[PDB]
Parts: sequence; structure tokens; C-alpha cells
Amino acid sequence: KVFERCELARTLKRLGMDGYRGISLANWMCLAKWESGYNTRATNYNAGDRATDYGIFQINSRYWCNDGKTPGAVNACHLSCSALLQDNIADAVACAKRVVRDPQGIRAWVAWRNRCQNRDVRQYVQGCGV
Repeated sequence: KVFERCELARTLKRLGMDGYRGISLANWMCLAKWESGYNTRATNYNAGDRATDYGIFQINSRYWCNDGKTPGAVNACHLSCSALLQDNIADAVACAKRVVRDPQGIRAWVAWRNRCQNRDVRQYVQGCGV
């Protein structure tokens, strides 16, 4: 499913993402935007290392979910990567919360550093009523 901006904002808010581990809703919106464009079925295989990024948050199959074909994969979220491809993002959000519970936090995603860090990310939640 490809979420409309405000629809996603309200959904994430309801799932307890706003201010989770100090991460504001607008940063999460900036992350999903640049990682997948609010698309839940987005997948990206990295031929150089054999791991694939799944879903709206492009969560990695090496550390977070298990797809069975990634070498030395730890399944920290204890989920099948398939779960991060559903239209219902409840599992993707619970896994994303797991990821940021690590010391790096939201910095775990390079795209966040490139396009969200130190920027005016207000635009991502404007007019959504969250």
C-alpha cells in the first residue's frame, strides 16, 4: 500500500511513534518518505552484501528480520521479513522501535542523516492534525 502523507502521520501517532525514544513524529515521517516513499511493499536487494531492505522503513534482513537467505542474519525483531511487507504497518513499527532502542537510534538509517538530520522537517506533518 502507498500511504498518503497525513494518513500515515495519524497512523504512526496512534501506534505510539511520536516522541518514541526521543524521536519526533516528523522525523519518522521524513524517514519513511526517503526510504520507501510511504510504500509498504518496497524491497531493495543489495547485491554487494546479500541483504535486502524491506517495507516502509526499509528494515534490513541482516540484523532485524529473517528472510532465510541473508548470511549471518540475526533476527532481532524476531519476525519474518514478510511481515514488513503487509499493508498493516503494526509489525514494521514494532520492529522500527526495536532498531532505535540501539545506541545509534534513528541514525541507524543513513538516509535519515542525508535528508532529515538538522533540517526543517515540519513539512512532513503540516495540516495532518497530529
